[PDB]
Amino acid sequence: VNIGAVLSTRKHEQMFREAVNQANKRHASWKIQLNATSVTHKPNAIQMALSVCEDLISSQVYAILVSHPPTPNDHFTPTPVSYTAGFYRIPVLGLTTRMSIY
Amino acid sequence: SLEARVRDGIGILTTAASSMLEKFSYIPEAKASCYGQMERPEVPMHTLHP
Amino acid sequence: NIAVMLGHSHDVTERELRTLWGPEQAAGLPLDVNVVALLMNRTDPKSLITHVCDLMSGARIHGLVFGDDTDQEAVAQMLDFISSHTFVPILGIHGGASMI
Amino acid sequence: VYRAAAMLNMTGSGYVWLVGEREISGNALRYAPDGILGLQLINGKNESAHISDAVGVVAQAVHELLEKENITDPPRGCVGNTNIWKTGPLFKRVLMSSKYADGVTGRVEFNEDGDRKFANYSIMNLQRRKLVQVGIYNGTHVIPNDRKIIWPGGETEKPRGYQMSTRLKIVTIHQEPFVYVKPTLSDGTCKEEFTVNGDPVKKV
Repeated sequence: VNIGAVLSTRKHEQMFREAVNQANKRHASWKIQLNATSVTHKPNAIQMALSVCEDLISSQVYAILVSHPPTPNDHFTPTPVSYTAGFYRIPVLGLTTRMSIY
Repeated sequence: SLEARVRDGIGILTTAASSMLEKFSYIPEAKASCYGQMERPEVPMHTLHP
Repeated sequence: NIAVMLGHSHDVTERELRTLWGPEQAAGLPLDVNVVALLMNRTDPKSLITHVCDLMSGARIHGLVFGDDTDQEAVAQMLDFISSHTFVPILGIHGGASMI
Repeated sequence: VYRAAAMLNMTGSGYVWLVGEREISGNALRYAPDGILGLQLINGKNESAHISDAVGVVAQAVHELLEKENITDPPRGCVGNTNIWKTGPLFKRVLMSSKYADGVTGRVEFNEDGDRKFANYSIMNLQRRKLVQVGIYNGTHVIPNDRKIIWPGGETEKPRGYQMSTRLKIVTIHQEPFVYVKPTLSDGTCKEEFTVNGDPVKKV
């Protein structure tokens, strides 16, 4: 299984790798192991959308986690991922993007 | 059928352009850049909603 | 200016039939117009991005009268996203760009 | 609005203010009367706990998911496919019903609307700059600390919100026997009234 997620920074990517290693210590996955993938944010939303498409979808992910970057409330951090994954039915997980519109 | 729909849409866009010309006498463009633009937010040049 | 997007998934009524005429009519004060139209197929997200960006590159002040035949309603949200950071008007007519 | 309220003498000796999370942060702190109750969230900005809880709940959902009727591979490439995979909403169905007790932030329960239920809040209050904790929220029950809420104006006693303004604007209507209407005196007053038995007649 692949649970690749988009994170704010590389340190968060290493933290995600450590978390998936801990999860694979307490459990198991007999389907292409349980390796994950990471990717950062880009100032252009269109580039972000095409990147998440070509990265997560080509890896055949089962879910994804999205976090708000240190950008001061751009209002458009998780939306491209939400739309791209909403074309399909793959769920997304918001880390800290508290907004009533979502 | 679809022919009437596309005709109506074309007429709507043309009438909006004519109204914009009558109210502004200048129609700007919207072909700056798609990939990696990072130029600027919107401007009130040709907001055709009204 | 003005562009038309089609692709005729079910009915093959397209191409030269709608290519000509357009906004010519008999308007008292018209302007220079064109009915440049393309063709497409079953919608894909990256494909939609590429097609709309190519149309924007090839268009000066054109809008869009895009339509579709897929039953998925996500096309409306994706097209609203496209209209957000492009400032090119679009109108939905058939199929996917019809679930309001 | 804080600047306007400070201008219009809306803070001081009453008028207890109540400010959301996005009202006591950044520039809002510069222009703010004291005594505001700036409600905020405990450990909201931290993400390591959130990441651990999310990966745990995802693993639990997958472990509940593989034992179903049939699961197919998710779509790949997103350029050569058009139809959603059949097991899409099933993943949401199993993920919603995930009371993952294994967590570092508490019992993770997801409301059907898609948000997180049972969130531990934290009351905050500002008294001549700086913030002090006042209570802990555990769900449908608020508890205060032993501290005293310094209200906006220095009054230690809790200011109530009842005045009633003791000034009523009363509306009537011209009628024959009940309430009369006569032209006013040219001087600008009402007088010269006497009852049949002999008494003043009260008029407004």
